Amino acid sequence: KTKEQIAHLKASFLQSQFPDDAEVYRLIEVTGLARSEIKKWFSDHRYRCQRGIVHI
Amino acid sequence: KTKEQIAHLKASFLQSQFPDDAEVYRLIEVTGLARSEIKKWFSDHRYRCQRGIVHI
Repeated sequence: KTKEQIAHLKASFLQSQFPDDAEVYRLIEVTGLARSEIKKWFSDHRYRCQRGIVHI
Repeated sequence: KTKEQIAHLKASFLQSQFPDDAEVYRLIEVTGLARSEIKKWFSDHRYRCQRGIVHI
């Protein structure tokens, strides 16, 4: 697989790890968590997800 | 943090790791990879992601 097509797969795979603020709002109203609470969670899970992908 | 809250965050985070076949269509026409080749890549990267999240 070329670097290009791998770039497209990651882009697509990672979309929902960077929620837009409509999605963050949606999360606030279903979770009751603070915006920054939600943000910290996502950032942390991205870090762990990527460390999973890189190690394997 | 409750199990309910974590469920909403997880459901959101994992969204784009299960591309619907409009998304996969978009990937075919942007990567030239087969439907099955795209599915195997995602599944593999779902596994690596979750192991990262589970073990870190």
